[PDB]
Amino acid sequence: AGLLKKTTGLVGLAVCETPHERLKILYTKILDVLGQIPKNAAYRKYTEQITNEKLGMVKAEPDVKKLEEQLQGGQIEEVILQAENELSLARKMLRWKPWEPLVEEPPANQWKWPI
Amino acid sequence: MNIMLTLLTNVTLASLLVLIAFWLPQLNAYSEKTSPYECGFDPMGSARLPFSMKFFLVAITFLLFDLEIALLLPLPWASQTNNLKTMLTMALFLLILLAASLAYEWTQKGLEWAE
Amino acid sequence: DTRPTIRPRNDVVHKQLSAFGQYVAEILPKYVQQVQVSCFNELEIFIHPDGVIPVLTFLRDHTNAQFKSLADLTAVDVPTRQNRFEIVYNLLSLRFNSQIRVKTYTDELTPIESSVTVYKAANWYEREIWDMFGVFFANHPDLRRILTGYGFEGHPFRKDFPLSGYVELRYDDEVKRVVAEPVELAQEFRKFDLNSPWEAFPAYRQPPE
Amino acid sequence: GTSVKPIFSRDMNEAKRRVRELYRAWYREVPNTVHLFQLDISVKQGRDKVREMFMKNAHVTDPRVVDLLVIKGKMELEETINVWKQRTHIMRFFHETEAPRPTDFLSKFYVGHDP
Amino acid sequence: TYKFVNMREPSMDMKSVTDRAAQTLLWTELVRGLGMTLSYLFREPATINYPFEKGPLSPRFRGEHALRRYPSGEERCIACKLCEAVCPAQAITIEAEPRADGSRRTTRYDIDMTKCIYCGFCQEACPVDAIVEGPNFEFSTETHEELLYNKEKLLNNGDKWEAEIAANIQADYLYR
Amino acid sequence: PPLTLEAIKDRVLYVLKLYDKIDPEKLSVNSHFMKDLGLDSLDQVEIIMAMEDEFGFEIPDIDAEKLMCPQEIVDYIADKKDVYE
Amino acid sequence: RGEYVVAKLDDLVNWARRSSLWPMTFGLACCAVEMMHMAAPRYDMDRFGVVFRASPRQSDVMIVAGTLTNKMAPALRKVYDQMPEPRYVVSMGSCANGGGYYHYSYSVVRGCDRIVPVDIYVPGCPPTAEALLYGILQLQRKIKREKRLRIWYRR
Ligand code: SF4
Ligand code: SF4
Ligand code: SF4
Repeated sequence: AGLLKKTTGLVGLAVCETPHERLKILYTKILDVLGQIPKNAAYRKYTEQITNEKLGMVKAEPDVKKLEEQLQGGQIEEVILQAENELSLARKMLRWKPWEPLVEEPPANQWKWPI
Repeated sequence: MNIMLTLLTNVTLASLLVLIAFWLPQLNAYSEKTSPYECGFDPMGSARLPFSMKFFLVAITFLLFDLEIALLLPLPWASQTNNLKTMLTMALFLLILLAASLAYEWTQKGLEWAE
Repeated sequence: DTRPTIRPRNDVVHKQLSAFGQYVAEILPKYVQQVQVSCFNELEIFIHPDGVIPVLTFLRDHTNAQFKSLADLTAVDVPTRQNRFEIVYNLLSLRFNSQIRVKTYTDELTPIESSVTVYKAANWYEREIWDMFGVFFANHPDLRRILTGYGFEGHPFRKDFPLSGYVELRYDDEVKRVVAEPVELAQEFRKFDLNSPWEAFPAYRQPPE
Repeated sequence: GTSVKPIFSRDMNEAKRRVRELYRAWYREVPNTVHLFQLDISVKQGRDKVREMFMKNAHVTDPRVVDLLVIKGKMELEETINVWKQRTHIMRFFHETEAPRPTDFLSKFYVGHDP
Repeated sequence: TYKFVNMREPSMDMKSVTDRAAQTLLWTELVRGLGMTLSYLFREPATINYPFEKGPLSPRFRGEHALRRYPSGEERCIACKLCEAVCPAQAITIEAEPRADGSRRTTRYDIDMTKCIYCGFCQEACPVDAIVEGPNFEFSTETHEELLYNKEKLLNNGDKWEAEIAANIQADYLYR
Repeated sequence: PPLTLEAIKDRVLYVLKLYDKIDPEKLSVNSHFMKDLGLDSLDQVEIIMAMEDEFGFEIPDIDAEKLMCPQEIVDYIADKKDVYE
Repeated sequence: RGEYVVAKLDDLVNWARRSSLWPMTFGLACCAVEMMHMAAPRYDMDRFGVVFRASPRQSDVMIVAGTLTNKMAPALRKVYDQMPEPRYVVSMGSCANGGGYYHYSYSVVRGCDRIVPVDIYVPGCPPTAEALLYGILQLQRKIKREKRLRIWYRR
């Protein structure tokens, strides 16, 4: 499945010796939080599409290096790092919740910048 | 005689150089030329409040270690004895405790400078 | 080539940017008012001021955006609008090799949620915006003047603030201290009205009112 | 149109409240500020200059505006407390070097075309 | 294409550790630093004996300004104010008026040499090569007012550095 | 020694004496600064400061708002510093 | 003669002054970079006796190199007032002379003159490191023509 890399190169990004399960558990938590999102939101369908590809993607390939190459996300440690961000984004997305229509149409000439 | 004449001449020479230092160059001074220097902008008020440094522990061990060097100073005349075995054992003994004190001082934070 | 002087134009980048512009527009219809891709392949997102934090957070954290570097945060002062200030965000995505522009609007008396939470780089950029223009930002940690001198009056970059300023400086010997006086220029700044009265670009001909 | 979200204060009452302790925070340290910066001026003319600056900003009748001067005065207090303004910046409030501009119409007519 | 600048792991064999230990105790990299300072001591200093040996310049050098005149003698400036219009720092002030003989020149052509940025934009804008930046750069003065050149001082410069400015533009006009 | 309401009375009217823009004649126990002695809100802040520094302890803003007369200062200091008599 | 004795003595002091100028670097803007090139071995400011020394208590001349911003203007005066005062000020570049490029700004004083008395003015933007060497050489000439003792003898 690939030898344990001595370092990730990036400072602070510690090497994850067990990255496969970490990706699987976080991705399941992604679809978990997306459950609290009603269907109508474009955020739900898009994020589910991204994660569902990724979830069936991490489980298929057992090797780390083929996973990193095919994921197109750099080192594996970045993938858990970004998947964590997607988790926090979806959680705080639930608060603001931008499915609602535009809060206020701007003034007539706020945009349109020839002076 | 000889030693005190040399001591006298040095302090008179130094004091004369001060006297010509503060009197030969005449002064055109004011209250802004006597202001304390703080790399330009106004000082916030300091230079006499408690300025606590960190090497106090090793500063005071120097005083302890300086007493060790006082104890082992008479070694040049100690070698001119008829019982060097006892002199050698005791001379190394003081060095051992001097090394031992440093080693134990080292192990328990000691030489490390407080943050 | 038939255009040795005209800068070449990329359509693939235009299509990719346009597709992403629609993507962000559908994701957060609550703040995204209008989106446009300029002729030289640059994307601008026009959000409502309340969406300053949510929109930036999405661009920073979404797996398909990953815009994780605030290049700069500036505003353009346009007095002719009701909200003269126009705060502009510039973000760069290292993973996807693209840059985005997020712009809001704000009048004189309105606080904007400081983006220090999302981008810690904004912290110092926020002080410049307040100092130069006067836009106050709520929840900012240490909002204070950054560039102008201590006890400075007004906001310089505002279009209604004169270029030479209102006050000059001088060492006054009577008080033995550098003092401030009303400005008195030895030579006034000769303003040059050099705008040709003939239309330049018919493409941007604003329709008559 | 007639309604816009506020800065800190919801009406004039709490806006006036935030002015009072700002004046409180400005009253107390004036003798301390005078001591800190070696002010030539005594304490007394320091206190009313704070009073006069607070007085000239009296016609304001908008909660959002009053918040802006309140926070702006807070920075001015902050700049003065942690020796960010020097003597020259403090003396800037006392317009000393400039001659008094007369207010009668006759004097203005005598000196220039100033309306 | 990237390269890892600092990813060297020292060897742990008995040879390498002793060399590092020998380097530590017997200061070697410090001696190598010392040994090379000695090398520069015996080298050739690059100092030029100012002012007997002035530095090397180029014909494009921008220094003190000057108004030149035609070989006939009449000035080149016809007061088109291009130099004043393009001056980034607005250091140029020009006032023109019909001369007695007809063809009219400036009555006031002042350059503020403490406001000038020496960008050379004036000499490019000039359609008659009237205002140029001469080769001189040693016109430092004791008083601020002496810097504020007017038409007379600039015209004097044109009649002083003409033997040099003529050659410089003679060598550089083809590039422009 | 203990503290009594008279003690508050004398020191309160003491500290109002030093106030420059006060009049010792019309100054009374019932004197209303807005009404009787003609001050402003910024003025009223000064006395309640002169109150707290001379009394020592700190009096917040919430009570400095509606407290207006030397009665109110003496009554309110009494409960804060436990003067029940 | 008394005048002759005061004449030689003045020359000795003036020689000791002009042969040792210790600038207190006020490196502000791009004018400072060119001044360091004067310290670079190409021109070797040190060789003229003039060597860079910090701590204005131990410096003779100020070399104002760069724009003088209104915010820092008190700092310029304070570091000027703290020099043991056989003292001179050299202004480098158009900005320090009279404002230069930023003469019309809201936060740049139109010349360092308004804060401190100014000796020889060095024009340029930036003045080349050779031009500054000429400026420092001009100050040495100015120090040479100082009649401090002669004036005292004729007071
Ligand atoms: S070189 Fe000087 S005078 Fe000529 S355009 Fe530039 S700033 Fe103006
Ligand atoms: S550009 Fe040349 S010709 Fe035109 S006004 Fe200037 S100096 Fe005269
Ligand atoms: S004069 Fe020119 S080089 Fe010198 S500080 Fe100003 S802009 Fe920079």
